[PDB]
Amino acid sequence: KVNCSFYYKIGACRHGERCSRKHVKPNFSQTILCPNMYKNPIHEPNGKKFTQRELAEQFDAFYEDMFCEFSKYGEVEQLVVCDNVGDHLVGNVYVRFKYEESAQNAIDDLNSRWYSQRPVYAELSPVTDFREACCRQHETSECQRGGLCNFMHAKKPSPQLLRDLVLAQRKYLALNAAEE
Amino acid sequence: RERSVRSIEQELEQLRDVTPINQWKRKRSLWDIKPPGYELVTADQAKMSGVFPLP
Ligand SMILES: [Zn+2]
Ligand SMILES: [Zn+2]
Repeated sequence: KVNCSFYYKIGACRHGERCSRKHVKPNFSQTILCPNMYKNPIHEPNGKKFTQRELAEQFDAFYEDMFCEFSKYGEVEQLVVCDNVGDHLVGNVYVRFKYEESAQNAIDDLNSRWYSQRPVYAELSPVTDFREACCRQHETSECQRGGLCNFMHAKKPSPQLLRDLVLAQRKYLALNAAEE
Repeated sequence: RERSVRSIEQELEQLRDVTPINQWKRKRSLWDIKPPGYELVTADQAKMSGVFPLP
């Protein structure tokens, strides 16, 4: 009868449906979750053959592929990719759209699609504030809790790439608004 | 408000050098790539099959 703080704040709970507390999915939201969408190369058979520079380029490519695609459903305000170790968060991709209608259009389309040879899972998410949701250790220092951590470990792309994507979307949005 | 018709104008000329995101060349795009043998299988069928479970 007490709200599950972790489900509502982080959009994910280590207990799943076994949680003693309340998880209710919203029927409308600005935010979606694609659980376990991001597969970090490090944890794959090939993964240790890659240099740090190769890994950074691979992640920028992933982040770009995500942001560009989600933009087609509507204005993207923020995109977060979780690099947590714990099952409830590992590889979670969260997207906050400007409009709730964008989020609904997104999950309906995404749930019929594939990504890198796996079918895509997408749902509306209760998360409203990525600042609250993100692990402040993983930001400031290193978080050393591993799977024990209940907060998002946001993996960030090159700052120049993010600025460029934001600009590209602004242009796209302006060109669309100029159609009337 | 036709005010917005020209807040669009200020936006558009301040971004004249910018490629719109729907024309952005992606380094490595992996959307809609299916494993071999799944030509006749939908995403939902694959999810319901149990072969691609969430952690
Ligand atoms: Zn819970
Ligand atoms: Zn942490």
